[PDB]
Formats: sequence, C-alpha cells, structure tokens
Amino acid sequence: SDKLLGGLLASGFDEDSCLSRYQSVHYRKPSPYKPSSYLISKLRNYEKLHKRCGPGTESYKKALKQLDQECKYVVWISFSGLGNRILSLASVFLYALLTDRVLLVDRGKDMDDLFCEPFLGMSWLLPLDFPMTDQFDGLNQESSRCYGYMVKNQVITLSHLYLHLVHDYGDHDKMFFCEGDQTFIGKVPWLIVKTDNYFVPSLWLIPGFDDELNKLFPQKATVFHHLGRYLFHPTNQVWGLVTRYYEAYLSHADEKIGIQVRVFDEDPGPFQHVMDQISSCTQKEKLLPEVDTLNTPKHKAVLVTSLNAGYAENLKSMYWEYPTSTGEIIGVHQPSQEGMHNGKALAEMYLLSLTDNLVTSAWSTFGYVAQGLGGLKPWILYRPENRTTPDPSCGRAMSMEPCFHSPPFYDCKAKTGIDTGTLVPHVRHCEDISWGLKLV
Ligand SMILES: Nc1nc2c(ncn2[C@@H]2O[C@H](COP(=O)(O)OP(=O)(O)O)[C@@H](O)[C@H]2O)c(=O)[nH]1
Repeated sequence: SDKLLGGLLASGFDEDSCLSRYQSVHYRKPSPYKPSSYLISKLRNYEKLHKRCGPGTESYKKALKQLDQECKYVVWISFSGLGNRILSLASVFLYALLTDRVLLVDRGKDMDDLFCEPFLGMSWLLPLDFPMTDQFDGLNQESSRCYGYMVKNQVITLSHLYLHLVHDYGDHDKMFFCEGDQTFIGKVPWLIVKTDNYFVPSLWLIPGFDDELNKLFPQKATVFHHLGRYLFHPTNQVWGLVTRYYEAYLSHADEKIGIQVRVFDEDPGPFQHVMDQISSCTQKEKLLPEVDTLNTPKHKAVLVTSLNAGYAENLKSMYWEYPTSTGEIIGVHQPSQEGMHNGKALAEMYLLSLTDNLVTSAWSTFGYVAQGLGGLKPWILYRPENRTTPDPSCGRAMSMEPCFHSPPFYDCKAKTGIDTGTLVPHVRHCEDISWGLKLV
C-alpha cells in the first residue's frame, strides 16, 4: 500500500527516526510504475542477506580475516559530487543484487547526515575500523590491487580487488563489463569500488545479468526509479527543508513545473542565451504560457533550482510584468542561490521530484536524480555551444533514466571495439551527451 510504494519498501522501520520514509505519500502523486513481484522478492531477500552478513555480525568478523591471505561484499567509496554519488551508489547496489554480495557504504564526510538507513534491521555503513579505509583516497588505476592494473600487466588467491570505475578509467578497467572477468571477480570475497558514473546500462549487455535484469525490470527504464526510491530517504533535517518549502510555496497549485538549471561554465552568469532557452522550451512545449502586450484559471507553481537566481528572476519578472495569454496564474520560486550545502542540494533534488512536469539541464546528474526519484520523463535543455540558444531549445527525453557518461565500447566475445549503443533496442545513446548510454 502507498506508504510502502506498491511493496518496494519494507514495513517496520521506526517512523520518527526517518520521517520521510513513509511520509512520501502525503507529498507525492503515487508513481504509475509498479515494481515487479520479482524485484520486491529480490529486495526482501537482500535484507535477509544484509542481516546475516552485515557489519558487526559474526560472519562479517569471519569475512574480515580473509583480508590477510559464506558472505561476500562490495564496498562503495564516498567519492565525487552528490548527484554522482547517488547514481553511482545505486549502480553498485544493483551490482550487489546481481552478484549475491553485501553492499557497504563508506560514510565519507556526510552520507549518514544526508540519508537514512535503507535495510531493515542492519546498518549499510562501512564500519569506521574497516582495515582498508585509509587507502581509499589513494586508490587509483596504478594501485597494485587495481583489477585494471592487474589485467594490463597480465598478473592474475585474491582476497580483495579494487575496481577502478571512475570516468577516467581505461581499456583494462573497462573489462569489468565482460562476462569472463565477471566470472573471475565472482570468486573474490571483497570488492572495493570507486566510481562517479551511473554504470547500470552496460550491466544489461553482460550475459546472465541480462536474463535477471529482464525479470527484475519488466519495465526496463525503471531501474533508478525503483532502486533509487528504495535506497535513498532523506534524514529528518533534510526532509524538513523539503516539507517546509513545499508547504509554504508549492502546495496550492493545480500544477507544478520543475526547471533544473545547471550551466557548465566557470562564469556564474547569468546568461541571456540560457534565459531565452528556458522561455522557448517552456513555451514551445506548452509547459508555461506565453505573455501578452495588449474554464476558470489554473494556478501553476514554477520551481526553479540553480546556483544563480537570475533565471528564476527573469521568469518571475516576466509573469509579474505581463498577463498570461491563457489567463493562467503563474508563480515562480527558487529555494537557494548557492553560487547544509549538501542538505540544500538534496532537498532541491527531492523538491524537483515532486513536480508534475520537469525540465532538466543536459549532462547534469542533479537533474538525473530528480527525474528518477520522481518518475518523470523530462524535457532536456540541450547543452549550448558558443553561447547561442540551441534551436530547438529542448526536447523530450526518451525515458526517465539517468545517462552513463563514460561507457565501455568493447565486444567482450570478439574482443574488439563496438558501439554498444546500437546493439539492442533498450540501450541507446543519450539525448544530452551522445557518447553515453541509457536504458529506454
Ligand atoms: N543547492 C543547489 N546546489 C546545486 C545546484 N546545482 C548544482 N549544485 C551544486 O553543485 C553540485 C553539482 O554536482 P552534482 O551533484 O554531481 O551534479 P552535476 O555536476 O550537475 O552533474 C551539486 O551537488 C550541488 O552541491 C542547485 O540547483 N541547487
């Protein structure tokens, strides 16, 4: 039932310690995407595993002694910007599900300040004494237990491997995405991953993983919408930022439009070419109305997020200064202008996720997280060139999924390059960044 997201969440968490977990319902349209029964059982079974093998259990103490050389593990290193961390952690989780491993999370500076516990009865956090923690900063493509390094140097009983899956990775790190190397990695009890990518799409190209993924996800472009909603619930101090903003500014409207504005440029602007992009997109797509210089009205709330407030200022000044062609009543709202940090950034992604129709910015993982949690197939503001308003200014995404920006392009069987975006109908080149891949 609705608190549990059609069965995706388990009941029995203590409510006061993570209010947001089951108070989604009061702020959110129910999602039209039903998790499959298979997936539900995958998630209930994972909780069982994570309980038996989790941090602090006897089995975890037993498995830990294998670091000097019936439970296996993958560890995520807190690394990169928040949006990356969300995506990448979700990917690692899917990985864990596909390899019968326990997920442990490096809490970094902030992870448990931002997210509640997602696994009933046992913490997902990596213990603070974990032997290898001090190495995490230093782990890279040239480390001795780097899988890519070992393959390159043709080395090959491993108790642990580092898996370098950062965007800068290479031909050898990429072999992670091949069946045969998966077969070998399969036997290693401790995996340590550093990554900044939503690498989910290339898992669908790995035989055996394909069959399971088809079953878990009959609707293939719901991977981040289900797993993201399962894993990420914001803590009480983040959720207060959401509820307070939503209550004060947002909850009167017949309709909500999200506009997620990321401008990848070392000058904060604001830029007139992007202002014009945003008013062309919202108008040409009938997301917001035109204004004039000469039923009964709906109220639309425009939620703008950006580092700079100039975009929201413009929209605000336009709908203030001029009547709408439609008679519609438009209000424009932006929460911050950042130029608690991480907490505001998360809240804003969750407030985006609450909108009825979302505009995103090309290449931005902030937009990916918001679209995904909300189950929103967005309109993507294309990445400009030469400070000119792209024409067309935006277009509808193929699907609500996040883009894998740095995928491998290798046919593991033939052992030769290949464009892995043109192999199956459900894995395609991204709308924003044509190099990448996403599920459709
Ligand atoms: N609060 C807030 N922070 C933002 C916004 N846009 C960018 N940021 C900050 O800059 C970071 C951008 O990195 P990331 O989250 O990985 O997303 P990306 O760089 O757009 O792909 C965000 O996490 C925020 O800390 C915004 O609209 N609101």
